[PDB]
Amino acid sequence: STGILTNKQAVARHFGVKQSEVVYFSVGVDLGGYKVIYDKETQRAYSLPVGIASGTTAVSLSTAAVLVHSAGSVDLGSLAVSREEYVTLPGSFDSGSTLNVKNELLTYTDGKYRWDGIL
Amino acid sequence: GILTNKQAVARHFGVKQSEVVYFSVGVDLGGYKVIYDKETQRAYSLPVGIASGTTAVSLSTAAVLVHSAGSVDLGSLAVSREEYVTLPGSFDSGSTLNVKNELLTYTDGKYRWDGIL
Repeated sequence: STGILTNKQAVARHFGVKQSEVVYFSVGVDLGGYKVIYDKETQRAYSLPVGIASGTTAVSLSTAAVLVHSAGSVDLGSLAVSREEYVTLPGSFDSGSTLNVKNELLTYTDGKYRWDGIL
Repeated sequence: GILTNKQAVARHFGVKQSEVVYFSVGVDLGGYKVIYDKETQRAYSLPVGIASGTTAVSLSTAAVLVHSAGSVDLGSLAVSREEYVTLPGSFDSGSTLNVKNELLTYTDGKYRWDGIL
């Protein structure tokens, strides 16, 4: 919609890429040429690995941000970590929380932490 | 207007568009993760655990939020979460700091003011 276009614009400004380089995830969508992917259900965006060929289509995107496509698979959470693209969850260790992605950080009194174990 | 702004703000904090609320007197703060001040055009993560039915009373230029249950300095909360705004200019240009999460750039790095605002 128009809301989809303005959201691509907000996502793009956040990552510093072009509006057109943002793609919403949907089963079967062509992923080639895109730089960032947006999960409309979780409302989280992730940078995409460079090199996805045109013709490569999306298959599934888990809540742990694991993306399966026609040519293979990629953990977008891990990739985001390597790129220091993080989401700082609301609350803290004291308030408790639930982590679902590798790029989520929980704040403790001495700084932030990411979970490297089972999600 | 508001809807596209909630989008921009939500994508900045990594929350859902429906988890962003605008400040206004009386607004219900339950379940929201980020509050937006339309006057100063600044956004702040809200502390967790604000009971449903808790309504906003006032929001100062220093980002001190007063509500039904009590009050919270969103500036300090923002600092605890490393969520800052880097003001335009520098110590050379001079500036005015209004919130605890505002940074002023100097020749050797950035600084936040921990005194009277």
